[PDB]
Amino acid sequence: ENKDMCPICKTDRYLSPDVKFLVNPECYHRICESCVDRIFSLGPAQCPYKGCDKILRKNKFKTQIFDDVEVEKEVDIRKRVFNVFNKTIDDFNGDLVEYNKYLEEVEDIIYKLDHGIDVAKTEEKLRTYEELNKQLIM
Amino acid sequence: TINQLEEDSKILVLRTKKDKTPRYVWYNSGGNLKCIDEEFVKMWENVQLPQFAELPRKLQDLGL
Amino acid sequence: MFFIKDLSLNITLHPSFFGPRMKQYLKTKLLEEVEGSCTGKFGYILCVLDYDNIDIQRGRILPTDGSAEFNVKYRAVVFKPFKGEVVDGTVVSCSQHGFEVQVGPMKVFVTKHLMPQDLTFNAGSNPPSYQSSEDVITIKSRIRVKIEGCISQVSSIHAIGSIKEDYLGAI
Ligand SMILES: [Zn+2]
Ligand SMILES: [Zn+2]
Repeated sequence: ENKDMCPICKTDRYLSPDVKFLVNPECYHRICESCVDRIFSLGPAQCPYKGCDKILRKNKFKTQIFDDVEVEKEVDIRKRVFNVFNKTIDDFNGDLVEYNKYLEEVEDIIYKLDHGIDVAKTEEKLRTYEELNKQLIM
Repeated sequence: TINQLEEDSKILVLRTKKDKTPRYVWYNSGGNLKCIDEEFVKMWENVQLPQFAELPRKLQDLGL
Repeated sequence: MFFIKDLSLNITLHPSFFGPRMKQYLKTKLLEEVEGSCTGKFGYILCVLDYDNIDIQRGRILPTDGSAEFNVKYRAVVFKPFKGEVVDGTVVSCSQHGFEVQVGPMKVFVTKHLMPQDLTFNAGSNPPSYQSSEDVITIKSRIRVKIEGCISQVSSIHAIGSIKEDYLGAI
């Protein structure tokens, strides 16, 4: 929103809002251009976005069309889950129920990764994503 | 009573402490609002202005 | 960076050296005064290529002194550092504000404020090293440095590097 776009310059619209407002994927915080240029030039620390402690990393930012914080994170989580599993047991033989059961397991693991669960099945899915990455190398 | 009726309730005239504030009759609407620091006052007075139609033309370069 | 460029210079010769073999005397002053030096416009001078096809051109005499003026075109390799340049090297001298790293012929200091915060100065050790959370930076260790800025003074080129960002520090 216009009332919150930067922890230092939240309402720069009266002072001509000519810069963008980057959002870090490990922070999900509205950080403007001018303040963040001082940030990653002097080391990778955390942002003080309402007293945040998540360490911001240098570069690897993104422009957003504002899908809140959930659907902005769920779109990259579904895109990261669609590349590791790829089209395994889906259209390899014109399968339908076996393709739907394999896509329901990919959707429920993505729903478990989106909700966070309790970092147990997600850590098991992190091993399964490591299993989906090791099976794509052999 | 002027000191207790601050913020545009008794805009007097603090002439001098030796004059014991030779008061006057005035009242604004907000009056006080003294949270402006004096560092903000000096920077408000250190600005020179391009007069006439220059500052409207520079406002279009600035945004207004 | 190590670059090759055809350059030129003017030589002043003493009149006693005015014999038929003075072209060798021209080659005498060329090697000892150009190679192994530095210039602010070209960098640290390295080696001169082509010892045979060297432009001797002609020779003019200045009105005073009786000496002779020339202009000799050639081909040589120089080393010119730049900004934003990622290099390597080895530490030689250290400090309580960082250390200096020898990069070929040029020694570049890195400030402590251009280092990560977990990197800590070890003072009581001999030599006084720099210990972080995983590495101990001493003298003979090899450290991959990105050059930030440079000083382009004539015949005395200096620079400033850092190892704060990612894929940096020791090699
Ligand atoms: Zn700001
Ligand atoms: Zn954050």
